[PDB]
Amino acid sequence: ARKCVITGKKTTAGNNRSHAMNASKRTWGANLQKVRILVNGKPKKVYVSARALKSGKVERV
Amino acid sequence: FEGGQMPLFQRLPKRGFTNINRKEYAVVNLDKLNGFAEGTEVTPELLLE
Amino acid sequence: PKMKTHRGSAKRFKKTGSGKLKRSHAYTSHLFANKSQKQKRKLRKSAVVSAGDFKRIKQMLANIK
RNA sequence: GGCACAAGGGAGCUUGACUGCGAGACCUACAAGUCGAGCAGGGACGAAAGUCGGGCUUAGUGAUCCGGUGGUUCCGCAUGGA
RNA sequence: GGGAUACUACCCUGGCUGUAUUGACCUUCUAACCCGCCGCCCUUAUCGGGCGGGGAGACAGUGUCAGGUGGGCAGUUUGAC
RNA sequence: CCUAAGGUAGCGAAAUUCCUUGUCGGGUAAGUUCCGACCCGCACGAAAGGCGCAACGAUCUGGGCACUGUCUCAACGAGAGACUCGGUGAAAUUAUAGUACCUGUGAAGAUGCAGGUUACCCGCGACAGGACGGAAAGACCCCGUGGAGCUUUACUGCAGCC
RNA sequence: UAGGCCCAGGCGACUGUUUAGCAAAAACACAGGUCUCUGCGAAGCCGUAAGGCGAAGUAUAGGGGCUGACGCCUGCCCGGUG
RNA sequence: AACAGUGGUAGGAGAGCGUUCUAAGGGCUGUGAAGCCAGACCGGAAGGACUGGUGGAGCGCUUAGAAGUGAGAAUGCCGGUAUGAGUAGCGAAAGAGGGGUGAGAAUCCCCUCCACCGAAUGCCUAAGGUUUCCUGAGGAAGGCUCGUCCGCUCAGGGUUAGU
RNA sequence: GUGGGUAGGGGUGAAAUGCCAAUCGAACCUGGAGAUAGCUGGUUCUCUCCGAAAUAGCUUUAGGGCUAGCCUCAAGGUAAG
RNA sequence: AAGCAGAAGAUGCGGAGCCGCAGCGAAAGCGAGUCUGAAUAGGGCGCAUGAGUACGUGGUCGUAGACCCGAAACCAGGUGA
RNA sequence: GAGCUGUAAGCAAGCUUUGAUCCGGAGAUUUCCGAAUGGGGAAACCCACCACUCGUAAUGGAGUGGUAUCCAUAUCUGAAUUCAUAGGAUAUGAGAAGGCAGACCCGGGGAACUGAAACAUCUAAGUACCCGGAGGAAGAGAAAGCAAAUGCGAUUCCCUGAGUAGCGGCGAGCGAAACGGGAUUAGCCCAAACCAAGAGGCUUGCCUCUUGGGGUUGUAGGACACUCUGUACGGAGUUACAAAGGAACGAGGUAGAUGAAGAGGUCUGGAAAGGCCCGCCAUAGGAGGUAACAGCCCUGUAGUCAAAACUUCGUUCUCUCCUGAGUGGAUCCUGAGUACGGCGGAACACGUGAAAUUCCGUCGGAAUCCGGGAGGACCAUCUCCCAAGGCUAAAUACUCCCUAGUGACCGAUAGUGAACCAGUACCGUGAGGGAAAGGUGAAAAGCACCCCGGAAGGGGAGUGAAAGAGAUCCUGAAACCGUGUGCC
Ligand SMILES: [K+]
Ligand SMILES: [K+]
Ligand SMILES: [K+]
Ligand SMILES: [K+]
Ligand SMILES: [K+]
Ligand SMILES: [K+]
Ligand SMILES: [K+]
Ligand SMILES: [Mg+2]
Ligand SMILES: [Mg+2]
Ligand SMILES: [Mg+2]
Ligand SMILES: [Mg+2]
Ligand SMILES: [Mg+2]
Ligand SMILES: [Mg+2]
Ligand SMILES: [Mg+2]
Ligand SMILES: [Mg+2]
Ligand SMILES: [Mg+2]
Ligand SMILES: [Mg+2]
Ligand SMILES: [Mg+2]
Ligand SMILES: [Mg+2]
Ligand SMILES: [Mg+2]
Ligand SMILES: [Mg+2]
Ligand SMILES: [Mg+2]
Ligand SMILES: [Mg+2]
Ligand SMILES: [Mg+2]
Ligand SMILES: [Mg+2]
Ligand SMILES: [Mg+2]
Ligand SMILES: [Mg+2]
Ligand SMILES: [Mg+2]
Ligand SMILES: [Mg+2]
Ligand SMILES: [Mg+2]
Ligand SMILES: [Mg+2]
Ligand SMILES: [Mg+2]
Ligand SMILES: [Mg+2]
Ligand SMILES: [Mg+2]
Ligand SMILES: [Mg+2]
Ligand SMILES: [Mg+2]
Repeated sequence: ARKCVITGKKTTAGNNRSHAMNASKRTWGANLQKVRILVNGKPKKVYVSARALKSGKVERV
Repeated sequence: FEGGQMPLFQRLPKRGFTNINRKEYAVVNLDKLNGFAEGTEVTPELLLE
Repeated sequence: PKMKTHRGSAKRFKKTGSGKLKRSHAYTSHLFANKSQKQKRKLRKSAVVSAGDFKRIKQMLANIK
């Protein structure tokens, strides 16, 4: 799924709000990005959120 | 409800505010003190007991 | 469940010593050009809730001391 | 509906087209609406009595909520402010 | 003449160059990302993955935010005597 | 004068013409229909196509011939029901009913009320005038601050798209 | 057991299709005409996405709108809306 | 006691009857309880007794308490039974007679003739049914009549693959 | 004919809003759910005391509602009607 | 009251809390007064003219389906070619 | 401890004091389907491979065991590609899968009808529903807390605060918390500084990673220095604070045992448990049954006992584990893409509002002890705490089920849909919907025999208290259907 393998950031639900305050359901996506990282010490390319990449601890291969 | 005629409360304006720091005192009139005996020091602790 | 006070009324009325309700006058918000000073002096004072209305709404203020 | 001791016409000075009110009444389901002597403050006119809280009377207006503005010996979420 | 001329001290107007920043824009590049292109391997496999070329490339795609459009769809409104 | 421009060809009382059975001609003894013309096109018209058109049509429309019980105007015969007997045996409906006619009265249209008239008791085969007959809480109309489907330059939104 | 026929007109060219159970028709479809989108990961469509139809096709192809065989034709207006 | 009053819808107020259960007292009942069925009794009403018949083991009374407490109507729900009514209908069609069986025969069996289908109303074989198939026995129900008969009831039995 | 596929804010439609299990302008079943109904129908024993209204005002109000008027019970004033 | 002892009881304990005896004001606050007001004025609301509280029965009301029956519909999850 | 071979009659054949049937504990067996798992499949069926075994000359046939996928562990190989890695093979696994209790709990998604007398903000409601994770409970929890006192001292739940403060087309409505009274109580462990060891990058005297020690807090604590002290004398513990194991004993659960006192007399009666007259027992006058109502007839009850085996709890012992005080203020440590902020939402009773506090997506982005957070915008002062790591029992919620019981609960149209062969019959393609139906008698003593009849059904005779109790068999109302006739 569109869930960050490292931080777990995934889609979350909430409301959209019009000016008249009408509420309708919507989701917030994680900013997931295809990157090569170590998965069990074996470099696989998986989806990681930009935020998890921001640090730099998540090293690309 | 008044059938659609504007209800009384809605016709009238709201008034005032509530003070958070409002103090209420337990009042005692002089007639109440008369119940005690002479020379007694009437404190709130004595009154409450 | 407890009977719930009518909150709109609680903001508008006040119980007097003998249990009457004190209220403000209407027509005291604006358009004061269109009202004589006599009206304004009188509308400025408080009034009591009428007997007819009091019975209709007495229960709305039951929880209020 | 009233008005010719004018409420109609003219002239002098002025701002009562006042502030706090208000016994008691009319009208009225309520909300409102109407009249009011008299009291106090400080004034206009008048020599004084006295009259003046708009207009000869009765239409010319819109609740609450929510905002704007001015004033304020009110409140201010520990305290001083805000 | 309003003001005096040398020279020096400190400054302004205008323009120019350079140093260092600051964006905006222009091209170009390759390593991100993309390939519903080719070759090899996993592998008897028109999927997927790995490797090597090629193309494209800082765009696109996607996330967050914003504006416009939007009866495609949806909830409703559309007076009394 | 106005407009962006003012309808051309063709067709026209038409699946379109209200007035209207338009007027004229034909068809009939008699033709609001039909056919041929005319054109004052209420309110035709050129790809929501215009005007023609052989073939086709359980299409719509008018007229002839053949043919006939469609009709004048009904008659007879056959079979199946009906009818009688033996066997078997429902249903809708139903406030209780010993349930006439006339005029009137009445929530204004009576088997049931009033005043008259008429009527011995019980069935069978038939007809449908009434029981405002049965069936289906009227679909018409109006109302409800009822519903649903649809529309849009109604309001407020959402997807999609830029 | 086995077509009634003829004349004339309207509509649709035609065979075909349609409201199972009140409408078979002039309605739909149709071959033909035209407009428009689409350079291929095509446009369009289904799905949140992956994955698909389009298409194992490639502008003489594919999608969408309108018209509806054939014959003769299809005039004027780009101000408004797209 | 006197005087006066006493129609009534919506509605307000009062006093009661009755049903089920509980408590406490006091009883009834196999010498017959409750229920049911009669009757010509009693009370102002809701209602309550008494007697007899049926019934065959539970039930009143007094005071108080608690409620699933009172039905004639809701095109009410369920059950039972009526009316229509001995009425409609008995579901396309050729049967007749002679024997047999039997408690009983238009209807079952056999015989004869006749009649109908015969591009089917014949033969085979699907899907589907699932024992309906065969033999013997039966006539409660089912069979739109009847029934000795049946695709029904009761007993048995019956389906054989290297192709 | 057989075996399959498309499912309801959907499918399928040579298009009739047609068809999707005798149901279709939005299938059927269960649940929210005893939806809501200012509307219609129904609301069960008896007697006694008293006994209306069908009006005014306001109302997205008019066959609904609210206040007043008119009824009833209780307590006061009392004799004011 | 919860709670702790106790027969699923009565009861005992439990004084936190609740209502009333003081009201007036929007409030600071003052207090048989208080608010308005410049005011020992007038007026409003109060006091003098005082009874509340706990429990039970009954009437009515609020929130619950709320006296009973009745929609056409809406939504959610499924079942059907 | 004397009969038994179920309902369930019947016939048949048998078993049992050498102890059956029956009751309880623990084992064995347990076809096929089902997560179903060797493969397939239209569940309950079909077809295989590998070992071993039966059988045949052999094929064909049969029995037992193994053979799913994922995950974990070990081993062997290792592509494109050189080392490698991916991948593949083998072995080892009481690892996972699925179900449900229609409940309770924590989360992911999340309506509409309805209310507002319309309706969109709002309400209904974070409800119904779908999905995931679980546990016997779950969640929360040991202060960056509540407060404003000569303060309190984790969390949870009950009472109260209070329908208050507040929120709100300030409409309909929504609605706290703290203090106070109670139930229950319980606290702990890491990260970092530092020490020791070891290893790889040598980044080259530095660094990272890995082990053990150390250490856990706020008017600061710890490291680090100083002393004092223990090293088990003593303390704790498997419910947190480390983690398993074993005994002895006690009290229970899962069958049972024992257990007082009248056939008292007499009266009806089919039958006494009833009536009348007398007794007696009682730590037993609960209850059911017995031919009408039983403390003394039966099973029982009160009371006192009982377990080969399995199981629950408790207490001791064994066992296991374990140092904690004071003084320093040189330096060092005290949780970073974190806190927090903008933008978009959500949760807080609190609808963006003056909006503190908490959570999510996106982007930006601190201080770090001279530090940091909160006290409802925000600043200053003061007060109280020390976030960005984890664990933690009890009080609480719920009941499908087990045991024992209770009811001013129902008594066959009631009470569960279901008292009865009921989720059945029937209806539907399916999801699904969904009934009706209790009573002979005390005992079958269930009508021998005779008569009419083919039988059914009757009439006698018998049984019985009663057959007008004869199988839809207690009672037997009304509608409705008949027969006879007193009056018309
Ligand atoms: K719409
Ligand atoms: K007959
Ligand atoms: K008559
Ligand atoms: K009639
Ligand atoms: K008797
Ligand atoms: K399906
Ligand atoms: K009964
Ligand atoms: Mg709505
Ligand atoms: Mg109207
Ligand atoms: Mg043109
Ligand atoms: Mg046209
Ligand atoms: Mg055109
Ligand atoms: Mg045309
Ligand atoms: Mg007849
Ligand atoms: Mg008349
Ligand atoms: Mg008449
Ligand atoms: Mg009607
Ligand atoms: Mg045609
Ligand atoms: Mg045709
Ligand atoms: Mg039709
Ligand atoms: Mg037809
Ligand atoms: Mg066309
Ligand atoms: Mg009742
Ligand atoms: Mg008849
Ligand atoms: Mg026949
Ligand atoms: Mg046969
Ligand atoms: Mg028969
Ligand atoms: Mg259908
Ligand atoms: Mg609801
Ligand atoms: Mg209005
Ligand atoms: Mg509403
Ligand atoms: Mg014994
Ligand atoms: Mg004994
Ligand atoms: Mg007996
Ligand atoms: Mg029942
Ligand atoms: Mg009996």
